[PDB]
Amino acid sequence: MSDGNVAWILASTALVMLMVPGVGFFYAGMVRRKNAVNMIALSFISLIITVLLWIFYGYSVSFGNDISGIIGGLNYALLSGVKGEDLLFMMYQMMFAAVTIAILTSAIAERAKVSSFILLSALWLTFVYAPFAHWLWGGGWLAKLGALDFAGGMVVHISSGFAALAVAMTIGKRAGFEEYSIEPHSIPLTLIGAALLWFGWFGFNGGSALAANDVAINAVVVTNTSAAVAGFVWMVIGWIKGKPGSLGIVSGAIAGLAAITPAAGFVDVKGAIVIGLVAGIVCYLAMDFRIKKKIDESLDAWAIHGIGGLWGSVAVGILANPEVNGYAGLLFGNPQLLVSQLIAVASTTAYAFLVTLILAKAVDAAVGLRVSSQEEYVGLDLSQHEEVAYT
Amino acid sequence: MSDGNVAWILASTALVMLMVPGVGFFYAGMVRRKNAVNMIALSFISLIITVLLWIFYGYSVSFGNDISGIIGGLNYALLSGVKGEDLLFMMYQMMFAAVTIAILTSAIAERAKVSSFILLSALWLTFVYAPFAHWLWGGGWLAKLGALDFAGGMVVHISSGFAALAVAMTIGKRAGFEEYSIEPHSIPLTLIGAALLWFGWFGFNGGSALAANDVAINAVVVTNTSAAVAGFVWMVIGWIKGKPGSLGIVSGAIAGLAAITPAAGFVDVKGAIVIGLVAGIVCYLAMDFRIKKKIDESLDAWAIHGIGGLWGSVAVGILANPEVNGYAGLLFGNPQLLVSQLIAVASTTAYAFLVTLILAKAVDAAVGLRVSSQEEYVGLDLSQHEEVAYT
Amino acid sequence: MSDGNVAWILASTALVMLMVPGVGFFYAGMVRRKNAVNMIALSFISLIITVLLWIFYGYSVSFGNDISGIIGGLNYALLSGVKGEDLLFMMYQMMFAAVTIAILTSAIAERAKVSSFILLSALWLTFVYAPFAHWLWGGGWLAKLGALDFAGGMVVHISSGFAALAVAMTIGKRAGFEEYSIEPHSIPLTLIGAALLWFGWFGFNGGSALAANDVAINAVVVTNTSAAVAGFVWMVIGWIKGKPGSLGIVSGAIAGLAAITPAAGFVDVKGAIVIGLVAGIVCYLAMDFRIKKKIDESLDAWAIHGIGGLWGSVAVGILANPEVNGYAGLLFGNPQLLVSQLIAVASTTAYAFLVTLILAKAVDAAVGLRVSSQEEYVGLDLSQHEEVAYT
Repeated sequence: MSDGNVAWILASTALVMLMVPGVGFFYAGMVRRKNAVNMIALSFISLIITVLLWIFYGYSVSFGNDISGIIGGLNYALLSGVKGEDLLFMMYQMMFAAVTIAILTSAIAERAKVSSFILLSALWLTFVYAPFAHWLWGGGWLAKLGALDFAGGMVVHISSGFAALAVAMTIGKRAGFEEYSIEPHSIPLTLIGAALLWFGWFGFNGGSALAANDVAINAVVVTNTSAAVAGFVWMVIGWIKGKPGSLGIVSGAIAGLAAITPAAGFVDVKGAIVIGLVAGIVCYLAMDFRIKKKIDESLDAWAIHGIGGLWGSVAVGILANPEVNGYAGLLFGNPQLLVSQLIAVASTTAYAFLVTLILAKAVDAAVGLRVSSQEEYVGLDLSQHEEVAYT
Repeated sequence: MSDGNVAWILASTALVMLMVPGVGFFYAGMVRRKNAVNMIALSFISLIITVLLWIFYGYSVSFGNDISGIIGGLNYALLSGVKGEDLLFMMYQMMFAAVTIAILTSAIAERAKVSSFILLSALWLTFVYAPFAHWLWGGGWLAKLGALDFAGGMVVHISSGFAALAVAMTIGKRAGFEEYSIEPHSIPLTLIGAALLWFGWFGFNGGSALAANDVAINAVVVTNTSAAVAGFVWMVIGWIKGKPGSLGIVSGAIAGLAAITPAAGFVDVKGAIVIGLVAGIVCYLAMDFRIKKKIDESLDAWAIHGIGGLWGSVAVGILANPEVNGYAGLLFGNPQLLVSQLIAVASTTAYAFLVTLILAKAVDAAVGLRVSSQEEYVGLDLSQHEEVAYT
Repeated sequence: MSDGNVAWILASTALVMLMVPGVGFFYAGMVRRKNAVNMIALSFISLIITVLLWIFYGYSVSFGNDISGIIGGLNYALLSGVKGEDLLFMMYQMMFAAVTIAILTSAIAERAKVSSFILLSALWLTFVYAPFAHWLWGGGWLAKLGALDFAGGMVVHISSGFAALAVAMTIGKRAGFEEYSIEPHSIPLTLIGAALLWFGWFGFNGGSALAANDVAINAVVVTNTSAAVAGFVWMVIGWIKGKPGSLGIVSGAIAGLAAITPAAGFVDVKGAIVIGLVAGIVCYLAMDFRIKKKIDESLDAWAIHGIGGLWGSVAVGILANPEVNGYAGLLFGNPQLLVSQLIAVASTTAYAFLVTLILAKAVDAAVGLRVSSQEEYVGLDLSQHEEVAYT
């Protein structure tokens, strides 16, 4: 099977798995001390829950026999009939789902019942993630329309980003969100998370070529390029508005990483530079706007991943370079690829937001998403885990 | 030599090396602030000491010319006559030894002299680890009886687990262990360690196939499966007894990882599910029991690794699937494989505990294992390292 | 292109990238709480700035058309004409530059303007790093004289080490540096950085063979060997002078890693043992000496990397083993290789120090390197980033 290709994907799988707790640390540092354990714990639970549902039926529903082009069958339930390289693909994809669910916890920071999060996550993975993966990567209707998504601009970033906006609107603002600002309890912990996310993204984008080839190498080059450019943009914006906070710098880098994800294997370094530059700008504007609208989409999964994934996914249809990986976008003579991307971006953006809204409200009505006021006050570490982060 | 296979093992080696300080962080977060540096430092010392002894003679004593089937000769001392792929195997195995020694520090948490730990570790590596590795992986008597151990269920987990129980009983309870409970100074630091251990285990179990092949891929699938199931079990037990603490969740995942280690390359996903489920249950019962017996085996190396490695090693003889890697267990028609495992588990469990007990007491008599009461009071960071963790 | 070789280098690239924030954490734990974010932020900025300059022209100036043997042309600007494996080489080398710049931040700990650091870094990368890389690795004059540098003993360690000494002397001592000692705010954070640096060094030295072969395997064996020996030396020195602090242990390991870097692919285990042992000793003496001279080269980039890289680079000419990788040093009959190393070490050491001194003073005159006294007092987290590390 080419030991080298299996070697690279085995490693890329480990790298993406690390990104799950990586998201947890990234977010934990931005919430209050009394919620530090909860924020981290949520990412580990996201991993555990995803592994189980994925092998049980999540993998099958995503990449199984296509039915009407919107979802897969159950022929791969419990991995029945999944062997050889399919098992490695299954494993690799499993981690994309896990990271997606973790990114989503941004919207429930500091005020959700763990049990309700588990319920909603299982429903979301089933009715939003699996479908998306199938549409684009499982021979679904979007792939048929000619839409592309190299590493998850829509499957992972738009889905979690817009799903996060809907959840934030359903669960409500944290107490004191509008009156007083919430200070990050540990920026260093967040920076450790940021380091693990940049590192693991080598496997996220670089492993999506499913081989140690020229496409993987290109994906690694443009991924670092877009991250650097977008991170630089936020640094400049920071100086323009005051001082360059470290949170802004890494948030900018992640915007660049999310935007380049859908295009990593189709664009050149110059295209990567444009994607990162625009990503840095549009994502910053999105953050300021949701803040102005007073929406407590806490850790900006929407502004960074949602908007970052949206731009990047559209950018594919504009900048795809034929000399890089065969596909050509608008600027390279093919207006058709741009239309496929817009259809894909429009579909996934609307479904993610609207279906998540339905799922959130449903769970809220069935069991209640938010913790009591007193638990929010004492913190979820004590309330939901009976633990104290630091002594 | 197949660049792909060397690529995967070179990477798996780096991954296992990371697990050494990973254990240090995992444990450091569970002890008091005044002992944080000591707990971490012990894992780095474990690495440094292991590298030196291994190249000097540890590697040879483990995989050198067999003498009577219980130990290897000195033909590989100072790596004399070790080249090519043997050097990569030597390097990879070196890290398993290091992680094993680090896991063991669980038993001396907060009250051991660093010098004595170094002395005991060198003796243990020599008279317990090297022998075990040789018996099972160096063509020793256990391998001859037909016993199997894919990634270290006995060599690494039973050995450190039961060695930890003996050391805990020899060194004694921490001051105030029985009167008052010791609070973890930093659960987030422990969660960072847990993230690094799960990540590195991709190289631990996945690299034991010694190639980027279908066995490695299978090992990676079942390893994540068992971890998820056992982690889920502890989460449920947590809710049943109160709230799901994050420590319980990751401790459960590690139980699953330790239990699947001896079987990662021989069982299927369904077998992995049973191993993880039982691992979660038996390891939790073991923790409650050693606690009830008031044994201060501090960070539960015994309950998690000892008992987890024991079950998993026996499970190999029950669930090994011929279609996975040729070997068949009791449930697949071969009762012979189960008997080989029981003999191997019975031998390694008794030797680890009894020989470690002799070694611990010997070192205790020769130099004294435990620090003075005043040093235990002020903490080992100041007392043994003249350092203060946080300012 | 051999999927296995691309696999190993793709992974080695991710590993070296992780070392950049790794340096940040390593250093952050050693400075005061009020400067924790600044120290970490500097490493992320080092990464972002390096990625941009490298693709823009840094890569070309280092490995482009040679002009007079001292620098490369601009034929590779914006990666023009860089494809296939050259892109992977470009990516891999990019990270060496980033780590080098991060190591350098040792000299400006707690008192530099971020803007000035960015300016100086861009100038340094242009006039010191690019030249060095070209001289030794880009077919420059030093490579022509027969000088060798396997993974960066001179390109990365001597350059940052001596550049750090010059910068420290230009920017001046931190307030209270001579009167009172600065306590590390978080040794555990530093130990997390040390763990990431040891881990990533598998890709640093092991990936420099540019293939998953016997040279990579050898590099990995001797790299861990030298680290262990030098780390052991500092532990012993620690006990001789009091107690073995964890900072001393990991600082010793890093000295061993820096010293073995230039020789990783040319020496045997016995040579690695000598290099690590001497590295441990000479680097400790260098630290004590710069301290005695009251030079506030804060986090000892000079004593560890500068002196460690110098010894190691010279050691190559003494211990290179023909049976390992063809090259032979003085002890193996070839006095010629030693002379090439001394010329290379003498040139890079003098240029790094003198040119950096010119660059530092120039930037200081143009914009001012040091922050105001009040900003140094309140801390750079607030002053330069308007952030507070912990709440």
